Amino acid sequence: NFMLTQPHSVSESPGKTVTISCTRSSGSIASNYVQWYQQRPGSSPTTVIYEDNQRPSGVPDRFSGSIDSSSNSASLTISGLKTEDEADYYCQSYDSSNHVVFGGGTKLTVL
Amino acid sequence: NFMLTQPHSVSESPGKTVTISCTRSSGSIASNYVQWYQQRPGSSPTTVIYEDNQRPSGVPDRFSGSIDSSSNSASLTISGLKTEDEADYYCQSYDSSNHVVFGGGTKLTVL
Repeated sequence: NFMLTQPHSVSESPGKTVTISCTRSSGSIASNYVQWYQQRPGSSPTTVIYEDNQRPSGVPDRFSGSIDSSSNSASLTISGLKTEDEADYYCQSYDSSNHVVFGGGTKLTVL
Repeated sequence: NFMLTQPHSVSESPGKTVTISCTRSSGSIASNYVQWYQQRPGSSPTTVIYEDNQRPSGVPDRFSGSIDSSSNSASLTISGLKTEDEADYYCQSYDSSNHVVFGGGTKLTVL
């Protein structure tokens, strides 16, 4: 089993690009699919990325997911930052028993 | 695919028992495992229940999960309510493609 650590908080200006990453302590980041959730206060977690890099329908292409197995991490990239992008972001994967593992979340502040 | 609806908000007195449920629109609630997350502000979602009714280690036995296929719903029960139980609660399951489905969340208020 393992854990996924992300920075608790990032901030960038509108129009800019920002990266948030998730490091896996254990085993390898590629062994299991990593998902990315956007969450606003009072709101449920929303899929921005599934299966490492897939954007569900309706999620802007400013959001991309990457896996770098050399650092054992997943990254969420937001290019062309909007103010509406300000929220919490959570990576999430699964362990060998299909138990869900969440990161700590990263508060994105838009300057 | 499907959705999971929960009440947005419940409130009960300390010492009391409270139930929060999750109804599946689609297919049957038993076809996929339902999980329950507790979440506090600024905090990541924490497993209180996995696999319908399993409590991970360290989660008090005041928390139980049930599946009632007759109403196509999962329920989270908290008996002996504490004030520390005040938080948001999310059910979560999977669709046929293993995509994650979250409920809307239920804010538990402890009176």
